[PDB]
Amino acid sequence: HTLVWGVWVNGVDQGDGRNIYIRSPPNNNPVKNLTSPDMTCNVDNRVVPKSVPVNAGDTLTFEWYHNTRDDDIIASSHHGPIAVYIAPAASNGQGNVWVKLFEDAYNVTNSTWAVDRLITAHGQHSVVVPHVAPGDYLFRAEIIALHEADSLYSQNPIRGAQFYISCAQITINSSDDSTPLPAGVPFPGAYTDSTPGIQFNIYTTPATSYVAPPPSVWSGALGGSIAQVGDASLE
Ligand SMILES: *[C@@H]1O[C@H](CO)[C@@H](O)[C@H](O)[C@H]1NC(C)=O
Ligand SMILES: [Cl-]
Ligand SMILES: [Cl-]
Ligand SMILES: [Cl-]
Ligand SMILES: [Cl-]
Ligand SMILES: [Cl-]
Ligand SMILES: [Cl-]
Ligand SMILES: [Cl-]
Ligand SMILES: [Cu+2]
Repeated sequence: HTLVWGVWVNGVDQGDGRNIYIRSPPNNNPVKNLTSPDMTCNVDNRVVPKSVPVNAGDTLTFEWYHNTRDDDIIASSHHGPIAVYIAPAASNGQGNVWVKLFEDAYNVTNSTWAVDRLITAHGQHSVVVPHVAPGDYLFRAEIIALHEADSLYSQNPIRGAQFYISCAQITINSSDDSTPLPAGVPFPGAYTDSTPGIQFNIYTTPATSYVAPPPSVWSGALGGSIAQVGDASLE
């Protein structure tokens, strides 16, 4: 159970984004139904009044939280991967539009899942804004918690992989559009019951064997990481 509080750009807090520039759902409950429209931008997908201005090469940092800002972030039981996608705002997330900018699942040398590291990072994980066409975008951050993903939701609706999905309205101002945005995938649609990484048993299978759901990260993606960039408590 987790939600996005807001974002930072180049290490500078853009302020509380909830229902402002984040298309916030009313609570931190997971989405589980892979075929639901809720998979796109969670259960209250609508245009919110602000969109965060950025330029290509900027560092865009999502900040997540559990109940209050900079708390325990997400329950440590929720081991799983983290991905970030982008689509043009004109789509409203419909169609084959989502392009993957970041993937992190399991890190063998630290023996930590992405979620484990997110907690350590005070909820913060980042992407570098790519050289796409200037305009309005949705950046869709997705945490998948696997602690009940030995079952499929389609078969047993009280279990299944849990998706914490958040869409930020982002305006890209300065960019040379030298890596124009390619073909992406649909949500809902990309993840099905057979997709690698959707059904997995974290209690018996080694994490080193885990493969995250495709698609793979776009070659045009400029970077990213799970790591605290800013100290919320200083505000
Ligand atoms: C999953 O979502 C689909 C698409 O909206 C819907 O038809 C189906 O009833 C949902 N499953 C459950 C258990 O609600
Ligand atoms: Cl509810
Ligand atoms: Cl659901
Ligand atoms: Cl605005
Ligand atoms: Cl708070
Ligand atoms: Cl960190
Ligand atoms: Cl540029
Ligand atoms: Cl980064
Ligand atoms: Cu939860």
